[PDB]
Amino acid sequence: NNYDGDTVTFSPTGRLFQVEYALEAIKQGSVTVGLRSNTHAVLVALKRNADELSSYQKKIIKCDEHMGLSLAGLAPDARVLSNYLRQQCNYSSLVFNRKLAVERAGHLLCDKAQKNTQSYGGRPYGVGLLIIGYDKSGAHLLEFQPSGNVTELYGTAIGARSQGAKTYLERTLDTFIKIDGNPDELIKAGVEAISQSLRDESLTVDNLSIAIVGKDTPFTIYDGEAVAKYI
Amino acid sequence: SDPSSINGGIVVAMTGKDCVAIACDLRLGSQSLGVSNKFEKIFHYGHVFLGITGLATDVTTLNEMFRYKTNLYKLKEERAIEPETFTQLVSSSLYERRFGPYFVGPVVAGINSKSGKPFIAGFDLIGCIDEAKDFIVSGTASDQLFGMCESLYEPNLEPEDLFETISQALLNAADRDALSGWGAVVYIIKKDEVVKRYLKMRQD
Amino acid sequence: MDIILGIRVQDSVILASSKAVTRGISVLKDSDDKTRQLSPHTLMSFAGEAGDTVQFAEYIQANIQLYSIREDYELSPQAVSSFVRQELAKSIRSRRPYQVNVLIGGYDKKKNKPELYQIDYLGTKVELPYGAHGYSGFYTFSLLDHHYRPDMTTEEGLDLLKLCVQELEKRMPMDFKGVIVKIVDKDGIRQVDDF
Amino acid sequence: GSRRYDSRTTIFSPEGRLYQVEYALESISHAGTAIGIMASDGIVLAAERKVTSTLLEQDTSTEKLYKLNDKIAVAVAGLTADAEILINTARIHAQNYLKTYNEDIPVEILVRRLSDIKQGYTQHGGLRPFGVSFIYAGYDDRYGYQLYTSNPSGNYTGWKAISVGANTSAAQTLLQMDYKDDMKVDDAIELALKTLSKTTDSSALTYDRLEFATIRKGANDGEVYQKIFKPQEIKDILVKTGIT
Amino acid sequence: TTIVGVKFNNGVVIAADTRSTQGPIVADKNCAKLHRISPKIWCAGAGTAADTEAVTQLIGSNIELHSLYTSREPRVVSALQMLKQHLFKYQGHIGAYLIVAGVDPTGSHLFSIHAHGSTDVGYYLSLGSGSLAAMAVLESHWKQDLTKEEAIKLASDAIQAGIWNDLGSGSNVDVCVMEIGKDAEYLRNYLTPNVREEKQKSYKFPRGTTAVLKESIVNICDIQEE
Amino acid sequence: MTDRYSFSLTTFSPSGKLGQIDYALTAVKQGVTSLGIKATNGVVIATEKKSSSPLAMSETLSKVSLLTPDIGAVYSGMGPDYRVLVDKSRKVAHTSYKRIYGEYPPTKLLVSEVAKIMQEATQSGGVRPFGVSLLIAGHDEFNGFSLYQVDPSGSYFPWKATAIGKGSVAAKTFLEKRWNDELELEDAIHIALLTLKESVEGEFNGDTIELAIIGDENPDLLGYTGIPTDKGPRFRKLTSQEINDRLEAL
Amino acid sequence: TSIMAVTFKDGVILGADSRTTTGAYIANRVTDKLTRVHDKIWCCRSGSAADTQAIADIVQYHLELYTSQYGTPSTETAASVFKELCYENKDNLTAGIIVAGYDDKNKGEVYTIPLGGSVHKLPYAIAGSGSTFIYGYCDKNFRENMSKEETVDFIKHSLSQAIKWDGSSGGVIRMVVLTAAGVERLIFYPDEYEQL
Amino acid sequence: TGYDLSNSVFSPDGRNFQVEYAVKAVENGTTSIGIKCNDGVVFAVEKLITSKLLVPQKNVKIQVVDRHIGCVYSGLIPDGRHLVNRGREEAASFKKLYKTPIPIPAFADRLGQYVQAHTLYNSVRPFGVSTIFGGVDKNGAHLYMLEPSGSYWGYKGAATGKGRQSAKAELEKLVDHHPEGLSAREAVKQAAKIIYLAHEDNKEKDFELEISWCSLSETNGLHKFVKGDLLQEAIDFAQKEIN
Amino acid sequence: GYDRHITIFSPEGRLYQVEYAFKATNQTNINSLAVRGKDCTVVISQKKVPDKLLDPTTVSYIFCISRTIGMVVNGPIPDARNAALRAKAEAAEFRYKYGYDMPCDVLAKRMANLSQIYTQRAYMRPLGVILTFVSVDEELGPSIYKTDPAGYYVGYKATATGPKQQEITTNLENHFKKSKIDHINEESWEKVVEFAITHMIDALGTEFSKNDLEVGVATKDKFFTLSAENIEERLVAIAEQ
Ligand SMILES: [Cl-]
Ligand SMILES: [Mg+2]
Ligand SMILES: [Mg+2]
Ligand SMILES: [Mg+2]
Ligand SMILES: [Mg+2]
Ligand SMILES: [Mg+2]
Ligand SMILES: [Mg+2]
Repeated sequence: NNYDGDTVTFSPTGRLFQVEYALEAIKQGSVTVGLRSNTHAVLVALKRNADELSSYQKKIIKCDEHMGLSLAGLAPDARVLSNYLRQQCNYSSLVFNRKLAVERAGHLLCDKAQKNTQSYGGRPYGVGLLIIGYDKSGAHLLEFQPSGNVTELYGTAIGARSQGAKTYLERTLDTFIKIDGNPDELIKAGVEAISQSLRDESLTVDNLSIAIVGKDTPFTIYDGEAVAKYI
Repeated sequence: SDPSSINGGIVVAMTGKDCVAIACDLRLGSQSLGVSNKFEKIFHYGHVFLGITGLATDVTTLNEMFRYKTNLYKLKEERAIEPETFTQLVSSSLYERRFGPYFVGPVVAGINSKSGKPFIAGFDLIGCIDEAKDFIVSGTASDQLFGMCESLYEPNLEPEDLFETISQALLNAADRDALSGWGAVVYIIKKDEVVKRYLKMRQD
Repeated sequence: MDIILGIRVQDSVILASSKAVTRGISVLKDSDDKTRQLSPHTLMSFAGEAGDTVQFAEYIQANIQLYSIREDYELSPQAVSSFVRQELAKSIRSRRPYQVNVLIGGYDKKKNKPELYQIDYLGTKVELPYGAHGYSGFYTFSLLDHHYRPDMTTEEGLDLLKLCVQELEKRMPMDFKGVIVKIVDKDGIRQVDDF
Repeated sequence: GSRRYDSRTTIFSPEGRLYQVEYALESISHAGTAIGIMASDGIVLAAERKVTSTLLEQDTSTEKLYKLNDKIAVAVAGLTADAEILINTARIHAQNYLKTYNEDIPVEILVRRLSDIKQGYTQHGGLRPFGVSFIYAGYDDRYGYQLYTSNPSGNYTGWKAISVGANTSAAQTLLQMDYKDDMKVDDAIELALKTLSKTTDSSALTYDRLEFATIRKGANDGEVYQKIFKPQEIKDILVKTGIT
Repeated sequence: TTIVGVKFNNGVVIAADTRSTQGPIVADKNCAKLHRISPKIWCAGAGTAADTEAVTQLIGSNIELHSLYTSREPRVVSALQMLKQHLFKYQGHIGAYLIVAGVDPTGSHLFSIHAHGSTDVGYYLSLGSGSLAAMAVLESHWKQDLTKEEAIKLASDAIQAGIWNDLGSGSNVDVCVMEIGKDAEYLRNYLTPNVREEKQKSYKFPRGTTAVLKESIVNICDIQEE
Repeated sequence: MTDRYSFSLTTFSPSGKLGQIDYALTAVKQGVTSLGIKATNGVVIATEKKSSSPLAMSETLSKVSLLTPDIGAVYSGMGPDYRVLVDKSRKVAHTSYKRIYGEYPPTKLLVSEVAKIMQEATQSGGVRPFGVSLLIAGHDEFNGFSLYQVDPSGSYFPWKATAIGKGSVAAKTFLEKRWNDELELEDAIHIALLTLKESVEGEFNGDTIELAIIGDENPDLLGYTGIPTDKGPRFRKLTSQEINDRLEAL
Repeated sequence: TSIMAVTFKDGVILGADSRTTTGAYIANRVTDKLTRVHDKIWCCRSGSAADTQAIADIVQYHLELYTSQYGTPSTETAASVFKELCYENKDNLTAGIIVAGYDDKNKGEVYTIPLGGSVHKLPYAIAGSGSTFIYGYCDKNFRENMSKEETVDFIKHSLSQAIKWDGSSGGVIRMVVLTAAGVERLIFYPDEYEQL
Repeated sequence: TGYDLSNSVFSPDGRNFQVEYAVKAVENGTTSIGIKCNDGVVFAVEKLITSKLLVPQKNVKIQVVDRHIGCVYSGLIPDGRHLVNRGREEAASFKKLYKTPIPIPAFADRLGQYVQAHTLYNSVRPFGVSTIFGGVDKNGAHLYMLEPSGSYWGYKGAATGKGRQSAKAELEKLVDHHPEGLSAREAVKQAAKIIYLAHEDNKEKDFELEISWCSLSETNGLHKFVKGDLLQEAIDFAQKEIN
Repeated sequence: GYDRHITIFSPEGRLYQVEYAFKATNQTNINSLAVRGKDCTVVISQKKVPDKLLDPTTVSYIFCISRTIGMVVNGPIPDARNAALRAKAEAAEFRYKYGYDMPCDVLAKRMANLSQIYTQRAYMRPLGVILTFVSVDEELGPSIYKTDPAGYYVGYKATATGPKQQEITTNLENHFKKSKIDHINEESWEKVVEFAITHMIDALGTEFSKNDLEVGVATKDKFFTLSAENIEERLVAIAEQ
């Protein structure tokens, strides 16, 4: 109300409204689902088009051979944060001959987002990210909020109507975690999860975007007729 | 190579009874080559006179600099700068270029307008003040000038006698220096009149 | 470059400058004009290190032309020469100094007088009846000292200049490929196309 | 953050005016009147000190008329402290020019420089403008005698006769009425003092409430002399012209 | 140059010769080498003459401001610390070699300072080209518990050793005495043992001896009225 | 962090007033009375030592300050603003003058430098004006004795005599009746004490009054002997006893 | 210069000559090379006098500011501050410093910091131009847990020999004793140590 | 009014409302505690299990500084991380210059001055965390707690977050009943109990317990996380006490 | 009304942020007192440990700035420690630059100038503290110099600071009106501390245990704070006469 003019102002109840307004931009964004087993980690994203002539906005970005994310909210902010992740992954490889741990990647994103919430002039990031990756401790899935809060999860979903997919994953938890050494079945569970967040529209060939990383699987994105198999 | 002896030239200043005198040669050269016989090395800001020997570009630059500074001084102080004060200004200005100095040998001469006291001073290229009672010398024939001044000078000379002493000191010193000569000027300075005299000398 | 001469006569200034451009072993050009018009009644000739000469001359030209437009007024030769001296005096204590020597020949329209200024790369300015840079003076000054008169005509100045050039062509080891001669007077700047 | 307290000194009004410039001009309208009159053989600068005291040391005092160099002087209207900042900058510019070209700075070039500085404060920096209006009286060998004025906007113009400060509307009408092109300095001296005597908010115009100056070629042969009048000399010219 | 400093009962004394040179040529025959940092803190300088004068004026200036700021009389240790930290920063390029002496509320002090920024404490010190000649005298005659009169005698004798035996030193002896609970007394030309003898001849010329080409009056006055 | 107040805090109001300067002058008006009187052979500056508590040692609080050996200053208004201005005034006398010309600045030019500092706090980014008016008394060789007032705006005026602060209007009227151009220094001190008594409520003695003069050279205060041209400071602060002696002949 | 620091039962003792030379001229024959950076942390200085004085002054400042905030610093901490200055500015310094101190917890400790800026904790250390001549003597005669009187004799005899052979060393032998009891200064004159 | 809109502004009370509003964010956070024992300190924190999808034991809240200091906080988690990152820089530069690892009181002031600096300007926001931290140094064990204002004190026991009143009461009992002191292994057990008792204020969602400790005898003065059997033993003890 | 939010003049010529900083000074509800002996300067301050979970040894508003200078603060602890750290840095820098220990009054002036800057520069807020500096200065002897958020400072014969400063001030005023001297005529610092505590008891009308007080003592060449047992010995001597 009087305490939402900038990010540097707490409300009387201890709230940061600009951060909450940035959080709101994610809810307006298109749905994207993340889930993993012990061998693989999968991103599924519902891409959004402007109209019938337009292309479908890309949702998934590769950060390294073993790591990448899906976005929901302001796409340019995801480009900035993903670029930063690419650099940090790359710094780790060049300097230490070491693949960046997914947990450490989350810590770096948290701290970068935090600086934008405590300083005058700037603004919070207006995007949410789902980071998947396979490192020395197996498969991983993270959820990034532009408040700075990063959370390691078995499965999750962010964007509009994401609650439906999130409840499904909460039921299916014991099943999909056990899908080891079977990428196609893990993606199926992700496609079935994101389907719980659909209304009116359905998953078409240029609508759906899937990415996977695993034990002997580099981070690879599937679009177009490559995802027709899963429709 | 040595910046203080590329262009050549000399300045000498002397005190007398209720008067000062400052004099200089007129030569500017490029080592062996004589370039100008009209290069005057004495300047004045109000009633304060400044002679400058050494590298000619710096002679010109410093003259323009002290004109600049004494003009602003006058506007703010609402009075002309005095020899004692100007001497400190020259010293300060040279020392601020301690590790990139002007290659010059300045000589201040004048009479304090309030006390009427004759005043002369000399400096090294870096600002060290030599405030002698008798005489100050500078330039490529400074040794020759020291010799001439030391023997010819006597205290409390009248203006017209001082003219003869300083003139003969300059002329004969310049004639023993390859890089000095080609004409000479002598200023005779009294409290409220200044006479400038060009001397006839050998032109080789 | 090599030889640049200047002579101020009764009603004009004459600048003579060599045409040769030598890059070590070969003479690459024999028609080079070592001069720039700074203003309608002010000409500057130049000689020194390669590149620096033209870079400096054109930089000065641009600055004087800028002043001319801003004030709708031509600076006096004295004012132009003082500006040029300061630039060179600034340059000598720079990281990499301009190695350029210049002569500034101008006609002062206010005073109705020709004026010749000699300035070396150190910023050493002198106003002269006749001047030169480098070794040019060593050969020519004895002739100029002898023959020069302040009331000379332009035609007499050119004759005395020819004698100077002939002496240079006789005793100088380098072939400077003749000179381009330009005259600065009340009507402006013109080139003597036959010399 | 800090934005909350920013007055934004360099913005346009909806009408296309610069708020702070307009309000600075309002400030200047309450300052003591300063008048400049240009004649064929010289320039006159006359200015009124603001409600003085009997204990003020007048002979050492200077609030209106300042010397920029030997050829150029200014009359001030507004904040004296602001004027002195600009005056010192102008004095330096004149010296920089003299050092560079070895010739005294032409009047307009100095005026343009100071006016450009004032302009800068209205377009960038977020600082308040200088609450000062100058009358420039000067001489050079190109245009001869010249009068200029500049105000906080950074706009300057040339004049034959001009006033700044208080009652400029009344003052400018009186000058426009009695001024002629073939006028001389001694006549301009009389006009300036007569104009101040009528426009003044004081009961009577006296020597202790005035600063006065003349730029004359009335210097021995082809050269120019600045004369900042002393208290006794202002008292004499007031009697001569028949005001006291 | 010969400069010395000598501690005594109730204070300290410094002394110096009065010859400044340019190579083998004597520029000034009566140079003042005793400089004031503050009223009761004096120093003598050797080496590059401009650097010695410049560094004492700068520290002297800052010392004065420091004294005003703290409402306390300046201390010698402060002058010492400011001098050495300045000189050290410039790594000997400022060629100032100083003997610093003075009195303050802490007591009487005597230090030497070298151009690279090192400092030393002592009861007797000497610096300059005549320092070895002076130190020979100091090592021969110095004792503990010197009186004021004995210290002035010793100091000036040490300068004399430099004057006579060192070619870089000559002319006169300057002395400054800084006693506790007293004003410092600067004794300019305390000794004058080198007055030039009368010349055999007067070299005053007959008027009109010099040939003149042109005469003119120089206008030193401002632009005139009327 | 960073000073993000890069804009002026003093600005022209629609009426043409500079609010913060006027308000600074209002703060000066509330301040304790101080005055200055110029004589033929000296200048006197005086003020009341308004002790905030009797347990406080008022000798440690110097309202009258030496700026140079021949220049002194007193104020009315905010004490802390004065104290820092004195520090800056002392330093600027060295940096912009003594280190250049080898001598102390004349009174008018030091005043000009102080005025410039005060002007800048009236226009620069993120600062308020100084809440003090200064009275600066001094002597120099070519201008003789002088007395200047300096206001928060940066404006300065030379005075024969004046007063600032609490009872300045009444005090200036008192000074107008008493002042003439033939006053000796002792007469000016006498008039100063008379004028200052009117604005003082409580105790009026050498311990509650601070008074200094710019007069003859004091070789006893120089600290050294041997240089004839150096004759000592002209600024001298009167002692508690010296004031009380003149209060008996009051 | 001849300097050394020796740990013993009750703490540590620093020792030094008093000669400072400019070439072959003895500029100061009564120099104090034992300098205090804290109450019971001292150092011996060798190399450039300007450098080692500048370093010591900076260290004293750092340990004073340390003490204001965190209480009394360890001898190790003092040695670390010395090292940091010497190591990081090795290109522009000529300093060989021995650091010696007394804690109650750690007792007597000695650290030597040679030209490079390395640190070496030792039972005793020797340094300076004169130290070269007494490596043999000191190695043969040093024992751990000596008494105060034995350690004074060891240092006195050692520096006596260093002074005897090194022209750059000489004058008086200064010593500073660091124990729980406090800080004791000792001095020994030529007539005493030359006849040893 | 308007005094609470900008940081570093004194209200007419003499208060900084923006700092007090930051405390509200701390009070909104989960419960975290600290217990000073005989030869060390124990830290514990309540981790709210928002969903079944949270991977157990992965989202670690307690952070180590250097190798001997433990830090835990309640409120805005990112602000706590920012503070710990600074702490690590402070501890690194201290050890770089002075060799010895940073003492706990020294470290406490480094955080304190940094948090206090964020109450001096309107261009920054105060920290939305209260941080409980400490460890073992040369002078023994130390426990501290640091508020948004920059205020900090040494503690016998400390608590912050939504269940701080409940926790404080339990800590006060331990101080009274154990004047001679508490052992490290006892403190771990008690820490588990207190977090479980303080969970009544956050009783809607179930939680995960996380404990760490520095102890001279048990961990050689190094910070370590309580894991496996020792953690389960503390959970069992805690679960036994609530029933 | 933004003239009350930042340090600019109100129409009355007042700085409200400075005035409100003075009010923050009493937020701790602690009273401090300082007096001078012959060879010493004593400062006492109330110690209140309201929480049982607090380590009472860490609860302090007295600081050892240098070896010679001590400082007690009246105001919130974060601002107190800000001032303490700065004063320590300034005192150390002074000694390094000028070669002698920073005097108590000079430090006070320096910290007062820093405070003055916060009253003039808008981006910096004043610190909500009153700083009382104590020492036995080598030139001036026993010294008490106090600084406040206005940037004001002055020397004191004795002084008091806190909510009940006026009661303590008047009590001290009345004593020095009797004795007619600028100090406590006493040889040992122990008895000067006993005087300080006795007169605080009389002024406030409250009795003190060993944990209710905090004492700092300045002597020649060192300032030190008393332990609880040192204070207990002091309280026993007071009660026995
Ligand atoms: Cl300060
Ligand atoms: Mg010759
Ligand atoms: Mg010849
Ligand atoms: Mg030339
Ligand atoms: Mg070195
Ligand atoms: Mg030997
Ligand atoms: Mg502020």
